[PDB]
Amino acid sequence: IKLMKAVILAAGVPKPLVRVGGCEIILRTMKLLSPHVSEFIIVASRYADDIDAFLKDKGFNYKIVRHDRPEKGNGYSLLVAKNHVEDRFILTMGDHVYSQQFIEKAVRGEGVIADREPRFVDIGEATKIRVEDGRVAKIGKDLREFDCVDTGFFVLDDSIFEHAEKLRDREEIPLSEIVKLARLPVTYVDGELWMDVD
Amino acid sequence: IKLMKAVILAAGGVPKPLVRVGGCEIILRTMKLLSPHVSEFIIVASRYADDIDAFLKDKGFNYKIVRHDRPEKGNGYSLLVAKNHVEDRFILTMGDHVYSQQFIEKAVRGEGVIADREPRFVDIGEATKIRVEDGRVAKIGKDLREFDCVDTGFFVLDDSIFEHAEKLRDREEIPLSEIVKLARLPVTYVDGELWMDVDTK
Repeated sequence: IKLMKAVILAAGVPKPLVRVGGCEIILRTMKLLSPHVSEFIIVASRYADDIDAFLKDKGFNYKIVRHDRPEKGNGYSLLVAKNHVEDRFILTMGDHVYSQQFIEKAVRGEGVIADREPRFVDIGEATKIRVEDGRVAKIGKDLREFDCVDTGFFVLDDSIFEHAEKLRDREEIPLSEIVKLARLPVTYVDGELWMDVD
Repeated sequence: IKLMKAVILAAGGVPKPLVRVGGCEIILRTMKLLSPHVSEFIIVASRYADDIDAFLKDKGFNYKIVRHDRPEKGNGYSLLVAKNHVEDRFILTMGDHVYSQQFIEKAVRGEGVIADREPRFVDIGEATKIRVEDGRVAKIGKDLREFDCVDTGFFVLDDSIFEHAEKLRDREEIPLSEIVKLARLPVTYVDGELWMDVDTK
């Protein structure tokens, strides 16, 4: 799997700086992604200065991209990262914890990384996915019919911005809405250790 | 392993026991996993006692909130405050720690401090470490230079713990690790299972 940029959504103590097992959430993700990543694009808002200060002495090649609309959602944060990426790129959440085993499989994937065997997360509370012909048909926390769970990890193409731009003029831009509109391919990474902190 | 009471230390924005990890509050995950082994939960709380009580009311568990107004005294004081709510062998756990079912199943069958010789998730450098001598705690702390295992924050205690905890009552801060050391607690190994602490500093 060739080197690519990794976009970390850290906008809207900040959640990326919460320590899980003695290590900040964002630091765990960056350490695990670093052998596969040329540059980290960290999209942040109010805590951009706090994250930048934390990361300064860490030894990673990173850029903080700031916006002023945390209320516009994760889909808006992806649109703000458009000019900082080209071709295939990793997209992840700054509030999710992933194991090395999860990361090693996920970086080799395409589209949304989905879990058919969630071992840690509560299925009822999780963002669910209904798959049709290896692509996202339905996505949401309240799906009644579903086959897998959204892990908040993605391997995206520049073609994602074509779908995200269609929602550019809306009040809230949910990332799940872009995923559905793009009919994103699904890659299964089953039963590996991953969890969200909220 | 016979039914016993479980003491959850939840004293000293959003309180740590109410932080959601994988869509479930930390304290709720621990209680759900402990519930088949536990007769009553004794939750030691301070500032957020009302918030925890209100959260737990509709959950279906048999629990009692034990309050104190000294969170600055530490976890060692929180355990001393639980003395009159327990008799004989009881479980002691932290409200900021996440444990798996596999961890809990082995941990409830243990004695003294549950320690991990193979930590798979937690950062060893940041963890509370333990140096063991003849199956008992010889040294304990976050800055040990010589150690063989990591403190999981899970314990199976006897009423004899209060005899050691009482010795430190007129102290400014009562660290739980200091009581553990003074008691020369036996160690039970639960290796490489899923467990982690949630903190900020």
